[PDB]
This record gives sequence, C-alpha cells and structure tokens, in this order.
Amino acid sequence: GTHLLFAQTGKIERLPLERNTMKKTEAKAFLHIPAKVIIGLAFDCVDKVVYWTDISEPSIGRASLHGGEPTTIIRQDLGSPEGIALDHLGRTIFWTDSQLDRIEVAKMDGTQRRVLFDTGLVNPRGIVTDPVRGNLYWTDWNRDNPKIETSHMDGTNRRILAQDNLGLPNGLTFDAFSSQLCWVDAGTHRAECLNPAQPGRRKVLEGLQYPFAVTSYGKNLYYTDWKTNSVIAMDLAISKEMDTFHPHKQTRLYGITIALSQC
Amino acid sequence: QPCPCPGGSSCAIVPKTKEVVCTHCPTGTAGKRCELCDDGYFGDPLGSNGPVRLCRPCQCNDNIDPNAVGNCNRLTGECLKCIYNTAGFYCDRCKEGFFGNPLAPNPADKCKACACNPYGTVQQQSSCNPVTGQCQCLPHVSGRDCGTCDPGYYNLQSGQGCER
Repeated sequence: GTHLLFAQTGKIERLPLERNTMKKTEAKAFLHIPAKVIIGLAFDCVDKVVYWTDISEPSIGRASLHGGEPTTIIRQDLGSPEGIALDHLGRTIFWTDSQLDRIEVAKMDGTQRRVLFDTGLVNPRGIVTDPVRGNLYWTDWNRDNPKIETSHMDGTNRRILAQDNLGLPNGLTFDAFSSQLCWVDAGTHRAECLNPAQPGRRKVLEGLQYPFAVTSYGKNLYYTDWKTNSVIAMDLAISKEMDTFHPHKQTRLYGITIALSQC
Repeated sequence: QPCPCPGGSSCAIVPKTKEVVCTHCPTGTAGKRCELCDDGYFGDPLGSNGPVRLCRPCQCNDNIDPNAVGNCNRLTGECLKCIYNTAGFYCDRCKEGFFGNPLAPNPADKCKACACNPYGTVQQQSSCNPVTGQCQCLPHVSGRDCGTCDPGYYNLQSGQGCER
C-alpha cells in the first residue's frame, strides 16, 4: 500500500515498502520526464498525488500515483526549486528556491502564489510540513551560516532551530508521532533528530557519506546518497544501517518521499 | 537487433509504447538510452544535435559549489551558479561591482566588492579597477574606495571632491 519514491535525472523511481522493508526487486519507474532534472518530491495523501520540482526548465509539476499524465503547474518567475512540501488539509504547496532566495506558498494547482519568506535565505533546500500542528521546517545549507529553521505555515513565528555544528543540511523530515525533526548533513556526515520543543537535545547517527534528501516512515529514515548512489534505510534508536538499494542505472539520486496509503 | 546501448548493457523495449530502456548507462550520462548527461556534467553523448561530445564534469575553474545542483548547462557547459562573486561562461570574470582574479587559488582574494564611497567616487559609480580595485576618485580624494581626503583637504561629503 505504501511506496517509496525517489528522483533521478529524467525520471522518478518507485519501489514498494512492505513492513519497513524495501522491495528492491520490484523497483520500477513511476514516471519518465526525459528533459527534466527532478530534484524535490512530495506526496499528497488525500488525492494520492506526487509533486516535484525541476531545475532544468525550471518548473514544479504533479501527477496522480495511479496512472496519471504529468502536468506542470508553475514555470514563470522560478529560479532553482529544490524542495517542496504540502498542506494536505489547506490544499497548498510550499517550496524552496535557492536562486531567487525564497520560500513560496501556492494552491495545489499553482495559482495564487505568495512569497512567504525572502530574506535570510541563501541556499534553502529541504522543506517539510506538519499540517496538523501548523508548522513549517526547512534547511539552508549556507556555507557560512547553515541552519534549520521553523515557522508557522501561515508565515508567522519564524525562528532558527539549529545553527551550531551544522555543515551542509541538505534535507529534513518530520515524524508527527515522535515529534521528531531529523535532517541529514553532508558536511558533518550525519543525521540528527530533535524535538522542536526541546531544540537543544540532538540524537546523532554518524557515518553518512553524502546525504542529499531524507524522508521518514516511523522509526526508519530513508535517505539518498551522492557518494554511494543508493537509497539508505537507517533505524533511529539502534542507530544501525537497516538496508541499501542501488538502482541499476547509477546516476545521481535526488529527492525522496513516501507514498502513504492514507493520511 | 542488438540493444542500442553502450557497454554491453542489457535493455528493455515495450513494443506497445515502443520505448527502449538501457539497464545501465556509462558514468556521467542519463536518460533511457543514455542520450543525455547527468546533472553536474555537460555534452552530447550520442550526437543528437552536433558531433559527439562525451559527458564530462562542468568546467568552471573550481568556482562552483559541489553541493549545488544545476551548476552548468548540460548541453553547452555554460556555468550557471558561479560563487565567490565570479561570473561569465566559465566563471572566468567578476560580477559587476567586484574586483580581483576569479582564477585565484584562495577564494578570499578572488572577486571582492568594490565598495566605492558614494561621495568621493565620480558619478557614484559602483565598478572599479579589475586588478587594484581602485575606484575612480573625485578631485583631491584618495584611497581605494575613495573614502579619504588628500592631506590638507576636507569635506568629502561635498560630492565634488575634497576642498579647502
């Protein structure tokens, strides 16, 4: 019922997740978009729709998980969209743009754009939502001042969550049950989790080669790695490497998201 | 008849949609038939619109960030995200309003802001000498940024050069 989805140049890959396990042999292409370099990925649990960002055109698009023909929703006034998150309740999308230096929000169909933030952003990339509690989280891999930030989804209460001991925070993910925000850092070579309520205490998993994006499914983390060219599954608590998937076509892996069977 | 793919790779062809997919692709290439270059590379591996040009990493004089994506145009090789305030097709020049040697080894002494003083600089120009960084100073004004009056001269804020 639940699937893993990841990006590569010219395509979006798909593979089943049966009880915290990747069905590697069942990995098949979800969609082929030959001219594009898909970077960010997100999934709308109510309509079962996959969203993505393309730095080639550039553009932001979407397609139903079941069959669906790919459709572009935004093309104009776009720089380098590299992360996209959704509000499945309010029916809106959020994204990072590391060229125009901003975070925008818009309707599912791409209309009624609004620049949520556009100052203090140099290299925003990872971005996630927690629609039920109304919170937005993102990473900015700013070489000089990397940071993990949070704000209300409405645009108020912006603040820095983590600033120290960060190198290249490329992606982050939020798990509603454990109230845990985790990110993968290609500079400090690790994955760190924290409770936004008690930001000071960080759980850390070491040994990550070159993480780009990450998503979560319960106690497990799934990240894409540029060094190993694989999707790596890691368990938070035991801090062990559960499994790895090397797609046959060893090209650069990008965004990653989980297609849930229900919200 | 044989798979239209490089390096003895196996392939899959769906006759209904007629699309053929190579299982593997050589390093730096991407796409169903390895017909294009992966992000971070540029070229024309199969000569789809010009002579064959094997995919090779972006050539930007080390003035691009390895952690960035879309660093160069995948067909022409044009550098798109030059850092250290550099610019140009190969990140071989400084952006407008900056000076220095973009090809310098140390990023610190590459392209720095001219930071010309608006009172002591001719016509309030923001550009400066490409090597020395010297802004075009008004009469009796000295200093790289034109922010200091020559000894024996005063009132830089006159906007006409220091006077006495």
